[PDB]
Amino acid sequence: ANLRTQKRLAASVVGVGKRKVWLDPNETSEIAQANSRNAIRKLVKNGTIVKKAVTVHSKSRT
Amino acid sequence: ARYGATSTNPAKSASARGSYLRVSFKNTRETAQAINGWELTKAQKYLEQVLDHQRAIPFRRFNSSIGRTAQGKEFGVTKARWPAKSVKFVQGLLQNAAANAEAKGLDATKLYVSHIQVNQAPKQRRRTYRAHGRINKYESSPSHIELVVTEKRLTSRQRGRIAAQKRIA
Amino acid sequence: DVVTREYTINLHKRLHGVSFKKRAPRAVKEIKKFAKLHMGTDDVRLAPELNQAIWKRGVKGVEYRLRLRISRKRPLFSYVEPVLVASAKGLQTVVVEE
Amino acid sequence: SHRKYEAPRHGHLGFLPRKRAASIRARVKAFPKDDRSKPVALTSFLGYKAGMTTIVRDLDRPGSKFHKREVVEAVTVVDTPPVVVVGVVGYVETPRGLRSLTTVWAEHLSDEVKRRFYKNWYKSKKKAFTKYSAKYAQDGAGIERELARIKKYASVVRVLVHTQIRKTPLAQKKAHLAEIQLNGGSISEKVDWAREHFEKTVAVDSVFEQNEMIDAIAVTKGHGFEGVTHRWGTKKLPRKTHRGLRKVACIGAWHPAHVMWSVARAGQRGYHSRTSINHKIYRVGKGDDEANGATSFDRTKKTITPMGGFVHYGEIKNDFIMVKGCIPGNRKRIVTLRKSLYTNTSRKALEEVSLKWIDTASKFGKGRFQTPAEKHAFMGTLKKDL
RNA sequence: GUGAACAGCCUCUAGUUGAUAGAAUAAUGUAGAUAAGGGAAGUCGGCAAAAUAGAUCCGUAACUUCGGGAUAAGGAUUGGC
RNA sequence: CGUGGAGGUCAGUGACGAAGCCUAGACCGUAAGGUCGGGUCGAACGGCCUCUAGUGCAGAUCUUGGUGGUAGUAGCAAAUAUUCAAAUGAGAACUUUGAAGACUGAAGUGGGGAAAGGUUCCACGUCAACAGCAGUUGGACGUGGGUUAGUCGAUCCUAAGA
RNA sequence: GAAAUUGUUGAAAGGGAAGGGCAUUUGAUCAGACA
Ligand SMILES: [Cl-]
Ligand SMILES: [Cl-]
Ligand SMILES: [Cl-]
Ligand SMILES: [Cl-]
Ligand SMILES: [Mg+2]
Ligand SMILES: [Mg+2]
Ligand SMILES: [Mg+2]
Ligand SMILES: [Mg+2]
Ligand SMILES: [Mg+2]
Ligand SMILES: [Mg+2]
Ligand SMILES: [Mg+2]
Ligand SMILES: [Mg+2]
Ligand SMILES: [Mg+2]
Ligand SMILES: [Mg+2]
Ligand SMILES: [Mg+2]
Ligand SMILES: [Mg+2]
Ligand SMILES: [Mg+2]
Ligand SMILES: [Mg+2]
Ligand SMILES: [Mg+2]
Ligand SMILES: [Mg+2]
Ligand SMILES: [Mg+2]
Ligand SMILES: [Mg+2]
Ligand SMILES: [Mg+2]
Ligand SMILES: [Mg+2]
Ligand SMILES: [Mg+2]
Ligand SMILES: [Mg+2]
Ligand SMILES: [Mg+2]
Ligand SMILES: [Mg+2]
Ligand SMILES: [Mg+2]
Ligand SMILES: [Mg+2]
Ligand SMILES: [Mg+2]
Ligand SMILES: [Mg+2]
Repeated sequence: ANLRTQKRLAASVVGVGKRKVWLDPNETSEIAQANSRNAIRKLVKNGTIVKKAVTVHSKSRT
Repeated sequence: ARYGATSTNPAKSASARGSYLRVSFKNTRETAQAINGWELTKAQKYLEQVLDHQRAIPFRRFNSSIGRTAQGKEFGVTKARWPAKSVKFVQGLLQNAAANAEAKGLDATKLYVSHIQVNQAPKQRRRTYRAHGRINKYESSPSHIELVVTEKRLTSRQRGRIAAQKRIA
Repeated sequence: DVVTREYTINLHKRLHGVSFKKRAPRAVKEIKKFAKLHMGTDDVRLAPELNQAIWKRGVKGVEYRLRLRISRKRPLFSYVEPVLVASAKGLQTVVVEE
Repeated sequence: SHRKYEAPRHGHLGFLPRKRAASIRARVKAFPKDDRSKPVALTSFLGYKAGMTTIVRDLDRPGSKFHKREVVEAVTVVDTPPVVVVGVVGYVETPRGLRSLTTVWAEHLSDEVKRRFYKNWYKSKKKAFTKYSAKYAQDGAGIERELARIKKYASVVRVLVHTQIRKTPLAQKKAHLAEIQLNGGSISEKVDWAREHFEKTVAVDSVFEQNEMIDAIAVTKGHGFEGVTHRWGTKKLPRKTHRGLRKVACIGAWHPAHVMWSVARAGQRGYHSRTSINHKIYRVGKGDDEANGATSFDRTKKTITPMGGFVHYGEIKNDFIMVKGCIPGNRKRIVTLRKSLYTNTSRKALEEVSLKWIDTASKFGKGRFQTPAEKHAFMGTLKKDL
């Protein structure tokens, strides 16, 4: 499959960069059918697509 | 189709060919000569060993400034290589020829490579860019491959001398 | 046959003098060569968890010793997994019961 | 026009070509002149280089500044297990040079020599010398007849010997076979001596002795392909030089229109046959003797082997020869020790040498202790032992 | 964040992970480096390289268009708690 | 002696094979050349007497086109760096997803525009050619979709000038 | 469907070029008269 377009849509719908988008590798068939933005929103709701946490930049030593 | 010069019975032979194949002509010629005259089963097993770098293809004509290996001792040379792309094209045609022989009804145990020939196909053109804004050619050398598998007065003085000897002993 | 054993591989002497940018990739190929010697299988598969352990300290920070769990499965192939231990020192080859 | 300034030529033209030696075992191309009024004895011996160490001794040299004073010298140790005689060979004189007439072998040969006759010993059926041993199955007519031919016609007699490499820490398992001339006695005496020593061993102390000058023949250490700067010692070109500076600038004049053989060129360095002469023997050790490395002044019980063993070689457990200076070849390499071809009396020979101390510190670093006992006394007790 | 600093060096957001590859480590190269003792003897020529280097304090000549020369030269100090 | 064309003639040769081409096969001539057999081929062509010329090539760093040796050779080495597994496929060092290791380090390898380009934007299908390795991928190939203004610009004003 | 150039098969020669002239040996091949 080719999920390049799904990751681009997921980043825009969620509101983060493509580096913070997680696609479930076990649900490739389901993700491949999500061609619209509404379908992407459903996959975010049920946890098939999730937002990844930001990398910590601690200022404790500062 | 018309093949090259052959001296085998057409009723005991099967043939295969491929045209305009984008594989090196020089590499393919060496590979074709390596199995010329061999049995079909031995040649097929030998080509598989070449892909695994167990045995090498000897280079005899187009071999200037190439490396030398110990695997050339089997064929009495020093320079040999492993042309994987040429081997795969030959393997396909050997498979097709064996299939054609089976359709005819030939005995696969007696099959040996009786004819194999590589010709130069028309070249394909590309460009390369050189220093000071010059253009040179950048071309391939395709091949035509074909092969055939086949089942395995006396004078009076002379007359007098001969007659004379007969009545003596 | 089907057998599982635990090994310790000395990567310190196998990466001696290797370029820094290639040490971690080189350790992957040494492990595949290591498994072929002990199991005789051309097909060697490494778990991604083992890959993380190799690359734990970057491209040039490969640990001196690793404890490996090598299993030969059904013609045959080897599967290499990491063994979670406090230290890899002083351990010898043992057979793991199935 | 003539060169502006005169300098000596770089290199020696008598060692050409600088090519790899034909065999790893260097050839003995000359033997000492035979004296028929002497008992039969060997003229050479085979051994393996182990390493180098340091000794201290008094200097006996009247008129010298360091007369009757201690000096420090470097020595080389050669591991020399006894060799086994396994045959004889006869040579006859011909207007075209010496020619081998016949070869007679011993009845029984060990697996060490038989390995020399194979390239795939683990696959062979070991049929070598099986039919030849049947020559002894009779009363011995075939062997005796061959021995009679050597006595009748041969003018030079040599014996075939091989090393007992299984006694060395080496991993080769394959013995080295070589020919050694026999000097002394008549041709009949040489043949009788060789026959009685079949399957027997000859020790090094029966060939050489203390304070004797010997020659070492071996192949030097190999270094592969080398440039002219280090292969021949030519001057490096200035830093400004384009296209490289480790070169010779001019390799010849316009005429003759050829590169001459006497111009330095890049190529193989090392792995050459060499023959170095005038090496004095400092000690002929015994393998079965404890305190090989002890002297009359040290008296400690220690072997010649340094702490931790000889680097890249191992331990010395057989007879050895200690020779002053350095020897061609590297460690583990087979070397040939040859008796001198002439009587030397330069007052450097004929000088009695008595060792006062032999270094046995570790050669794997900056060793500080001669023996493990000395190390324990200095350091005391460590956590490991308690 | 370090620091005088839009310097150099490390990181977050975001973006890439693209440039034919595999094996081996000869000579000669290109790029980056280190050298005992001597210290320009090298060379057309100190070319190249090395040495000096921030900040605080002390001290600073001939000459001069009195504005400079000047960071002249020449010395000391620097962490952590 | 040979070539293109022209007048006359041989009521000349020819699809039962003209012309051309190939032929270490044969014959004639000192030679330029001429004739025959065999193979290939498919529609026109020749002997003799005369007429006529854009009428004969080994070269001109000749013109155009085609093809070699060099040679599977020089080379495909700037911009720190890749690795494991799964999915897809005839086929994966290079496609997708996940995991890990890295870099640009806000005067960026980030986010927008002006000039210029003109559909390169997006989707589906697809790999002969192109991406100086590869390719299931693509700014490639085939077929379609997409740019919405009273307030953003043009339009209006004048500058050097025309 | 010519030549340069190339593959296969067949024949022959080859000690730092190859090619040529006169003469004959050997191999291969071939016409003419049987009056
Ligand atoms: Cl051009
Ligand atoms: Cl000389
Ligand atoms: Cl170098
Ligand atoms: Cl004529
Ligand atoms: Mg060459
Ligand atoms: Mg080359
Ligand atoms: Mg270019
Ligand atoms: Mg240009
Ligand atoms: Mg220059
Ligand atoms: Mg040492
Ligand atoms: Mg110095
Ligand atoms: Mg000077
Ligand atoms: Mg000078
Ligand atoms: Mg300078
Ligand atoms: Mg015709
Ligand atoms: Mg011809
Ligand atoms: Mg027609
Ligand atoms: Mg003209
Ligand atoms: Mg011409
Ligand atoms: Mg001319
Ligand atoms: Mg020209
Ligand atoms: Mg190359
Ligand atoms: Mg380059
Ligand atoms: Mg790069
Ligand atoms: Mg950087
Ligand atoms: Mg960084
Ligand atoms: Mg696009
Ligand atoms: Mg390509
Ligand atoms: Mg391709
Ligand atoms: Mg298109
Ligand atoms: Mg046609
Ligand atoms: Mg032709």
